[PDB]
This record gives sequence, structure tokens and C-alpha cells, in this order.
Amino acid sequence: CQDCIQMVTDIQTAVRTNSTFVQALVEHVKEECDRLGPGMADICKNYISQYSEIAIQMMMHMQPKEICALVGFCD
Amino acid sequence: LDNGLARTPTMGWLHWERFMCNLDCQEEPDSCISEKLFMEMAELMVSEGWKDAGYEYLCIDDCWMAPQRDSEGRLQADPQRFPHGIRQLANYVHSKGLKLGIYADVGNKTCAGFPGSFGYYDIDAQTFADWGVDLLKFAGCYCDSLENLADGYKHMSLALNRTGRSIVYSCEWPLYMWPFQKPNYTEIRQYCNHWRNFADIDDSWKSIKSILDWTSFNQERIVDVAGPGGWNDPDMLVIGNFGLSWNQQVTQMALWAIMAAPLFMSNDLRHISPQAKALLQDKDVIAINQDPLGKQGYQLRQGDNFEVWERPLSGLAWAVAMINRQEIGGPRSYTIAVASLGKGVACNPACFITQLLPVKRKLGFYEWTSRLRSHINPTGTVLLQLENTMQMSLK
Amino acid sequence: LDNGLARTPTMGWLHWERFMCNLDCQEEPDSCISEKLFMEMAELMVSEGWKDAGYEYLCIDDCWMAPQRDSEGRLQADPQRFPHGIRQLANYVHSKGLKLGIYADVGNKTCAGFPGSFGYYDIDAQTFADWGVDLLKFAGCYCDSLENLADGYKHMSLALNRTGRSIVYSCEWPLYMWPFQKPNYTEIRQYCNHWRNFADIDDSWKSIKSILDWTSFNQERIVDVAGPGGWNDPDMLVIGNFGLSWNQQVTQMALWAIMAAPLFMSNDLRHISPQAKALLQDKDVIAINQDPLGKQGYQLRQGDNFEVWERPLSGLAWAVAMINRQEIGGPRSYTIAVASLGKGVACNPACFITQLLPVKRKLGFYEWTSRLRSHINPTGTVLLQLENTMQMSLKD
Ligand SMILES: *[C@@H]1O[C@H](CO)[C@@H](O[C@@H]2O[C@H](CO)[C@@H](O[C@@H]3O[C@H](CO[C@H]4O[C@H](CO)[C@@H](O)[C@H](O)[C@@H]4O)[C@@H](O)[C@H](O[C@H]4O[C@H](CO)[C@@H](O)[C@H](O)[C@@H]4O)[C@@H]3O)[C@H](O)[C@H]2NC(C)=O)[C@H](O)[C@H]1NC(C)=O
Ligand SMILES: *[C@@H]1O[C@H](CO[C@@H]2O[C@@H](C)[C@@H](O)[C@@H](O)[C@@H]2O)[C@@H](O[C@@H]2O[C@H](CO)[C@@H](O[C@@H]3O[C@H](CO)[C@@H](O)[C@H](O[C@H]4O[C@H](CO)[C@@H](O)[C@H](O)[C@@H]4O)[C@@H]3O)[C@H](O)[C@H]2NC(C)=O)[C@H](O)[C@H]1NC(C)=O
Ligand SMILES: *[C@@H]1O[C@H](CO)[C@@H](O[C@@H]2O[C@H](CO)[C@@H](O[C@@H]3O[C@H](CO)[C@@H](O)[C@H](O[C@H]4O[C@H](CO)[C@@H](O)[C@H](O)[C@@H]4O)[C@@H]3O)[C@H](O)[C@H]2NC(C)=O)[C@H](O)[C@H]1NC(C)=O
Ligand SMILES: *[C@@H]1O[C@H](CO)[C@@H](O[C@@H]2O[C@H](CO)[C@@H](O[C@@H]3O[C@H](CO)[C@@H](O)[C@H](O[C@H]4O[C@H](CO)[C@@H](O)[C@H](O)[C@@H]4O)[C@@H]3O)[C@H](O)[C@H]2NC(C)=O)[C@H](O)[C@H]1NC(C)=O
Ligand SMILES: *[C@@H]1O[C@H](CO)[C@@H](O[C@@H]2O[C@H](CO)[C@@H](O)[C@H](O)[C@H]2NC(C)=O)[C@H](O)[C@H]1NC(C)=O
Ligand SMILES: *[C@@H]1O[C@H](CO)[C@@H](O)[C@H](O)[C@H]1NC(C)=O
Repeated sequence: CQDCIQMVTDIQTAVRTNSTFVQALVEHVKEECDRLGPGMADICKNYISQYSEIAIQMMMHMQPKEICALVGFCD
Repeated sequence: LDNGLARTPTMGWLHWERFMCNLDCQEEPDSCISEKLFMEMAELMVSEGWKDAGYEYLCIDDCWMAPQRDSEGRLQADPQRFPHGIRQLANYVHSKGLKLGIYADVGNKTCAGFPGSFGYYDIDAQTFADWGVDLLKFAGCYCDSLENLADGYKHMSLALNRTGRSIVYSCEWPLYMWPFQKPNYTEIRQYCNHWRNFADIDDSWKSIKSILDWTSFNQERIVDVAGPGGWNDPDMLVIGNFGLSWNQQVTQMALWAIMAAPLFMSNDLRHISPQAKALLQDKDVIAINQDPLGKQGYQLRQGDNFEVWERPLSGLAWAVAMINRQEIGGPRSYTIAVASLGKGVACNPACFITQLLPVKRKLGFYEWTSRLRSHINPTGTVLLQLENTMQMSLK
Repeated sequence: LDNGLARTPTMGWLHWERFMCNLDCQEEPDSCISEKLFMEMAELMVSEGWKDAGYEYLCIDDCWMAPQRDSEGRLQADPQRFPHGIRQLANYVHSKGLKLGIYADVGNKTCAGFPGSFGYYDIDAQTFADWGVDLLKFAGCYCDSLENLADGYKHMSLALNRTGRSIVYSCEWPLYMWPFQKPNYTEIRQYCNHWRNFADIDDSWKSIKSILDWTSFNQERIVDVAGPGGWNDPDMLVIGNFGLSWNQQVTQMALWAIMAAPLFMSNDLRHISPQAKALLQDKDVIAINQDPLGKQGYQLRQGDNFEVWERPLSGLAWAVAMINRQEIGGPRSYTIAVASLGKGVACNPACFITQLLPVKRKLGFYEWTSRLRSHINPTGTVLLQLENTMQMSLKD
């Protein structure tokens, strides 16, 4: 619950500086798409090329404790 | 929907964000959900110029029903909170020159637990027609399959047509299908008057931010669908409430004017500040919302925590909104060439620019090669109206 | 820090939230970081009664320095934005009866790339003391190691003690220590007057939410540390800016009074609403914040989007803040037994309760077994002051 709060405050703070590491985070999750195996890897890369700039904006408005509660770590 | 209604965006009042599901009339009689509340609202809608400004649809959201249907299978209102019935309330609203709305659901139940209209589409459509109801807000809670959702929305769309009464059919059809389906909005325009796109608004700048970002992200699929008879509904106006700054209220009013949005108020008309009344009854902003061409605006550009939106208006005119999304600092300066506004024809060769929000002032003529510089408050929006050569030889 | 200063929480004015690092004085001369801005701020701190409320420390945040040090190794201001110097500006601040603050960093650079004070602690300490500086905000940007951070903060504290001038030393030590190590707050209280704990504020309600949630989470670490001499700095006050509603401003003022927080305004005194002026100059709320007992308040209860905070005050008085964190609907009722307030002794056997925020009214006497009922606006706070049987002829 609270470790998620620390990590999501860190991720929100790192783009609150407007460092444009959005590209670095999208590249990191695009690298994480290779964990799914060769079948779903390019499926994940296509689904993460779109719907990723908008989703981090919804997470940027969202309170970090609300992110942890909505994904199931707290409530 | 081809019913001859919502040719301009629907203006009115809804109770859900301010009053919610307040069933405790014993301790809170002045704020519980009752016909006394809507009759006081209908008195103030004429007495404070809300009817004169354009707001006409005094709609009712959830928590108006009895917990069970009657012995004939019809919906009935709560006997303690609505003793005189829905039809008498509708007659009182029509006597004040206004129109009345009501709420129902495609599911087994409504979103609060009150009975829904599944298996009762024709009966409930005829019930709302016999009561005199002019607007339906048809929710999509407790629906088990998307086929049942689409068939229920289409069944109610045809069943309200078979009544013969002019109704306004507000849908939550793309609201409860966006996590697992891309909506074919041609169907939704074919069967609805306006449709709720994203999640429910609350009294926060967070909801304004998220709704505007989702609308600007999906603007390639929802802007050209919007026209006279079919609108995109970004839920209610929360201006006049507790959790918005004045600049954020100006942002919501200006961007609802740009997006051709249905201006549904959710406030307390008994207790509203005069500044929120002056913002919500602004003639030159409602004129942008109720532009007869009815083409929805779009995000033109974004960057450096700045957003620029533009809406085409009727008569070679345009409406330009600029948002400072940087939530730290003071009034930030923004400069943009007016040759990039309105596909290069909005200021060819000269356009007059009149700022409407946050203050009403004129900014003089701008040629095609000129540049416009303005100052925008943080979490605020500067909204302006641009004319063209179609003006008198007097200046 | 036994420097004899910050016996009450420090009240004043900073510039980072409202004005930031505006260096383009040709296009925006009225809103850039120049000495004209601070001179006008001092004139309005005297003329508008900001001094009479308690705000005195007219402080400077980042972006005041020259890009290079002088030939003597000392710090210097920008020659264009500060043509007369820091010493003359400090004389202008002292001529109005106020106190002046300044900013520096423990690292090689400050947070804006301006020169820091690593290896220059004593030199810049005597430079500030000779200029007439009464307060230092010491940041921690561009610092390589935790040992360098701790030793530099201790070095700057010892140097400012060695100058002999009464300087209120504000630190950003546990802000930059927390992402790698649990901070030892006894040591931080030993070396600093007040210390920043959470990240930088902005003009948002979400920042107020996150600061209050972090303070309520770590309240077993930082509440008993706070007393006279040593306070916890959340961040600057943002009341009077563009991004908060009235109830959110009421929430921030009431909770900064509860948390025994430093009241550093960051706004435009040239352009401030009368409601924000009346809220920031509320006498009873400031008297709660400037209570001589110095005990920091704490979150008593959290549930159903309701937050109950309480602070012990001098003369067996108590301050109670109640927050409605539900951001939808109208005002919500809340009823709490007053025997649960103040460790059971606040209203034993009876207490007079006076609401102070959002409006000041007297709620009458309440017994020990009584239940207090109230209504809280969304994103708002009801603030109350409670007095036990330590009152005479005001009891009739
Ligand atoms: C550099 O750092 C040193 C080390 O801390 C500072 O020296 C301290 O200075 C403070 C000044 O406020 C001293 O505190 C005062 O002590 C007075 C009495 O002295 C003795 O009293 C008893 C024994 O009789 C001891 O408990 C005490 O420690 C002393 O031995 C008190 O009367 C003072 O109280 C008054 O001020 C306080 C505010 O601090 C008020 O709250 C009170 O109500 C009252 O009005 C005060 O407590 C302290 O003793 C010094 N310590 C040492 C070790 O020297 C330097 O001041 C500092 N210099 C700079 C420039 O920063
Ligand atoms: C309103 O509610 C009704 C039912 O009422 C509620 O549901 C019951 C489960 C029970 O709790 C009641 O007490 C309660 O009040 C909903 O009607 C149901 O709709 C589903 C649709 O999925 C039907 O399920 C289907 O039944 C077929 C035979 O009747 C069967 O062939 C189907 O199987 C196929 O599909 C499934 C996929 O779900 C698959 O797993 C199978 O292998 C097979 O391919 C399927 O089971 C129920 O029978 C209906 N119930 C009744 C009583 O008729 C109704 O949908 C709901 N309305 C809304 C808008 O939500
Ligand atoms: C049930 O659904 C049917 C659709 O199958 C729907 O029938 C439609 O009714 C509208 C009435 O508003 C018709 O629209 C009119 O068409 C005529 C030409 O035949 C035009 O002259 C009309 O234009 C005038 O009115 C407009 C305002 O609506 C103005 O904008 C305009 O400038 C003119 O003044 C008008 O467009 C439409 O043609 C039919 N559609 C079909 C297929 O017949 C019916 O109304 C629905 N019933 C209920 C109760 O909802
Ligand atoms: C401001 O900038 C200056 C200039 O960069 C900086 O000073 C430098 O600090 C580093 C700290 O890492 C010093 O590097 C050390 O040098 C000593 C010899 O003098 C070595 O023994 C050290 O090696 C150990 O540590 C390494 C990890 O850093 C290990 O990899 C290694 O195996 C050893 O265990 C280390 O290299 C450097 O000498 C100074 N340079 C000068 C000119 O002082 C200063 O720290 C910066 N200040 C701030 C606040 O950031
Ligand atoms: C949305 O879906 C409908 C299907 O329900 C599509 O409408 C069909 O369009 C074709 C045109 O080639 C017609 O032949 C069909 O009769 C239509 N279907 C119905 C049920 O009338 C529609 O094209 C889809 N929208 C978009 C934008 O593709
Ligand atoms: C914190 O510092 C003080 C004095 O510097 C010391 O007495 C105390 O033991 C320290 N705390 C820890 C946990 O080491």
C-alpha cells in the first residue's frame, strides 16, 4: 500500500519537473512488452504505442494513494 | 438522433453533482431529493434569468423512484419525497415555461439500486410520455453484456419514438463500454440526442483536467460526429460549487463553449455567488455554445503546459480558447501567429479579436501576418471571438 | 538550534510559488525577480497590515545571484536585476521594520543552476551576515552524497552561529535525505530552525492533499520533535493565488495553524482578494498557529472521507480541524463525541467551543458526555477552539 505511494510519488515528481522522460518511460514499458513472449510482444508494443500518452495524464491528475487504491494495493 | 431536437446544445439543470442521493428528508429537508427542491429550482430558473439565459431543461437524476414498481408494472415515484406525482411536477415546470427531465437505466437496476428498465422499455417510455417528460437521461448501470446494452439503448430509442412525444434522449452508451470497446459513434448518433463519453464529473479540477485530456486525445473520432441533433456530453457544469477556483470555473465554461457541450448546471440556485451567476449567464459565451452551425471545436495544439483549442462559428467567425496548464507560477505570456488560427482563413486578410473570458474586452484588428500575444492565468482559460472581413465599413 | 529564534513559527513572505525564476525583466518588469519587487512587497507588508498580523520575514528564494562569483570568492547578486546590492535592499527592509531572508544551497549549484555554496559555507555565511540577512533558506540540489549533505548542513549551521548575527536557519535536509535514508530528526532539530519535509508545493488542491497525507502518515516521527526553536516546514502558503477554491484555502490556513507550520506567504500583495487578505490575517487562527506551547498538532481520526486533527494549545485550550475530503456533493454532516477530543481531558467536565473557520461563531457550552454536530463543505475545513474550566466571567 505505502510502498506504492512512495513509488508513484517518485514517478509523478519526475515528470512534474517536465524532464520529458515520458519517452523513456514508454521505452521502458515497450521493453517490458518483451516479457510476454514473442507472440504477445508486438501486440503489447502496438497497444502501448497508443493509449500511453493519455494514460499517464490520467495518472498525473490522480492522487498517488488513489492510484494504489484503484489498482488494488490498498482498497 | 433525427427527432428535430437538440439542434443547439441542450441547456438546463441536473441535481446529481450537488445534491446526490440524499434520501434523508427528516434531518435534511432542504437538501433531500424531493419535488419541493425542483419546484424551488423552477422558481429560481425564471426569477434569476436562467430561463432567459437559455437554460430550460430542469432534469432529474437518480434517486427519485419508489423501491418497487406498482401492481401494474409501471414506475412510480417515492410517496414520501414525491407525494403529488411526476405528472403534477411536469405540469408545474411547463407552467413556468420550462421543460422537465427524468432518469432511468438500461440495466436490472439503476446506479443507486432503484429499479431499472430492462424488460420494461415500452412501458417506461409510455410512462414518461404520459407524465409529460421532455428529457430522458438513460443510464447504463448493472448491465451484463454489451449486446444487452446496445439493444436496450436502441429499444428505448425506438420506444420513445412510438410515443409520439418530442423527447430528448441523453445516453450513457459509450460511457460503460470504453474500457473494452471502441464505440461506433455513428450508431450512437443515430439513436441518441447526446451521449456521455467519459466518467462522472465531480467538484474538482482533476475531473476537468481528465475530461479535457480524454476529449482532446479522442478528438479524431468524436468531433465530426457532433452536429445539430447529436452532441458529446462531458457531464455537468460544476460552476457555483465548493471545489473549483474561479480560473478553473472559467476554464470549464470556456471549454464547454468550445466543445459544443450540453450546459447542464449542477449547483444550488438558492445559494449561488453572483460571480458564478454572471459567468454561467454570459451571453457571448452561451452564443458560442448555441452557435447554429453546431460544429464541435478541437484541440489545435499542446505544449509547454499550454493548450490551444479552436471552434468554427457561424458567419466566418471563430472561437479561440487558450489554457495555461502549468499549475505553478503566475500569468504566463503566450504568443501565437493568427495565420495558424482557423485553417489560415480566420484572419485572411484581417480579423477583429474580442476577448470574452476572463474579462470582456476588445483587442483591435490583426492582419494575416500579425501575431497575437495574451496573458493566461494558471489553471485558467482566455477565450476570444474572431471576426473576419464580413463586417461593416465602419471600422 | 538554541539561537533564541523561531520560538514561535516563522511568519513572512517567499516568492518561489508565485514568481518562480522570471529573469526576463524587459518583457515583464513588474513580475521578474528584481529588487523593485521586494521593495514593493515590503511597502505593502507595512501598508496593508501584513506586519501587524505577524508576517515580517520578507524572504528571497532562488534566482537572485550572479552567474559567476566575484574576484574575492564571495557571492554577488545580478547587477541588472539588483543594481543597488543586497545590503542596500536589506537596509530598505529594516527601515520598514521588517526582516529580510535569502536563499543558498549546500551543493555545487542551486536548483536553477546558480552557484551553490559547497566549499564556500563560511565565506557566504559572513557575506550574508555583513549584508544584513536575518534568515537563510538552505536547499540541497546537486549534492553528491549523504555525508556531504549532512556535513555541509552542520558546517553552515556552525558558520552562521560563528557570525554572531541573529539568523533564522531554514533547512531542506530531510527533504533530500528521505529518498535514501531515514532522517535523524533530533540532529536536524539540533542544527536547524525549521526543516522542509515534503516536496515543493504548487497552486493545486492535490499538493495540499499529498502534504497533509504525508504529514498524517509520518506523524509518529515528526510531531514530538516539533517545539519552540524547531518546526516542521510543509511549504509556503499559496492562499491568494489562481488554483485554489475558497474552501481549499480555508483548509490550508486551518491545517497550517494546526500543524504549527511556518506561515510563509507566496502570492502577489499587489493583487490579492479581500477574502484572501481576511483569511491570511485572521487573528484567532494566527493565535492558534503562534501558540506559545509550541506542540505540533496531529491527525486524530480518518474515515469516511473525514479527517479530524487536533492541536494542544496553551492554557489547556485545544484546536480542532475537521476536513471533508469527499470532493462531490454538498456539505456533509459530522457528529463526534467531545470526550474523544484532547485525550479525554479537553472537555472534562465542560468546554466552550468557538468556531473560527470558515466563519467565526460561538457554538455554546458542551458537557463531557455531549456530542458535537457540524456541517463541513466539500474540500473544506471547520476549525474550532475549545476551552475547559479555566475561564471566569466569560462563563456568563
Ligand atoms: C550559538 O549557539 C549557542 C549554543 O546553543 C547559543 O548559546 C545559547 O544561547 C541561548 C540564547 O537564548 C541560551 O539560552 C538562554 O539561557 C538563559 C539562562 O542561561 C542559563 O540558564 C539555565 C541555568 O541557569 C540553563 O538552563 C541555560 O541553559 C543557561 O545555562 C535563559 O534565561 C533564556 O531563556 C529566555 O529565552 C528563551 C528563548 O531561548 C525563552 O523561551 C525564555 O522564555 C526566556 O525568555 C535562554 O534559554 C543558551 O543557554 C545558550 N547555550 C549555550 C550552550 O551557550 C548561541 O546563542 C548561538 N549564537 C548565535 C549567534 O546563534
Ligand atoms: C437482468 O437480469 C437477468 C437475470 O436476472 C438475474 O440473473 C440471474 C443470474 C439470477 O441471479 C437472477 O436471480 C437475477 O435476477 C439477465 O438475464 C440473463 O441473461 C444472461 C445472458 O448472458 C442469460 O444467460 C444465458 O442463458 C442462456 C439460456 O437461458 C444460455 O444459453 C447462455 O449460455 C451461453 O452463454 C454463456 C455466456 O454468458 C456461456 O458461458 C455459455 O457457455 C453459453 O455459450 C447464458 O447462460 C441468463 O439466462 C438470463 N437470466 C434469465 C433469468 O433469463 C439480464 O441480462 C439482466 N439485464 C441486464 C441489462 O443486465
Ligand atoms: C421518430 O423518428 C423519425 C425518423 O425516422 C422522425 O421523423 C423525422 O421528423 C423530423 C421532424 O423534426 C423531420 O425533419 C423535417 O424534415 C422536413 C422535410 O421533410 C424539413 O422541412 C424540416 O426542416 C424544418 O425544421 C427543422 C427543425 O427540425 C429546421 O432546422 C429547418 O430549417 C426547417 O425549419 C425537418 O428537417 C425528418 O425528416 C423526419 N425523418 C423521417 C425519416 O421521416 C420523427 O420525428 C420521430 N418521432 C418522435 C416522436 O421522436
Ligand atoms: C562538486 O563537484 C566536485 C568536482 O566533481 C566534487 O568533488 C569530487 O568528489 C568526488 C566524490 O566522488 C571525488 O572523487 C573521489 O576521489 C578520491 C580521491 O581524492 C577517491 O578515493 C574516491 O574514490 C572512491 O569512491 C568512488 C566513488 O565515488 C569509488 O568508485 C572508488 O572505487 C573509491 O572507493 C573518489 O573517486 C573527487 O576527488 C572530488 N574532486 C574534487 C576536485 O574535489 C564535489 O563532490 C561536488 N560537490 C557536491 C556537493 O556535489
Ligand atoms: C457502425 O455500424 C453500423 C452497423 O450497425 C454500420 O452501418 C452499416 O453500413 C453499411 C454501409 O456499407 C450498410 O450496408 C449497413 O446496412 C449498415 N448497418 C446497419 C445496421 O444499418 C456503420 O457503417 C458503422 N459506422 C462506421 C463509421 O463504420
Ligand atoms: C540522532 O542524533 C543524536 C545526536 O546527534 C543522537 O544522540 C542519536 O542517537 C541519533 N539517533 C540515532 C538513531 O542514531
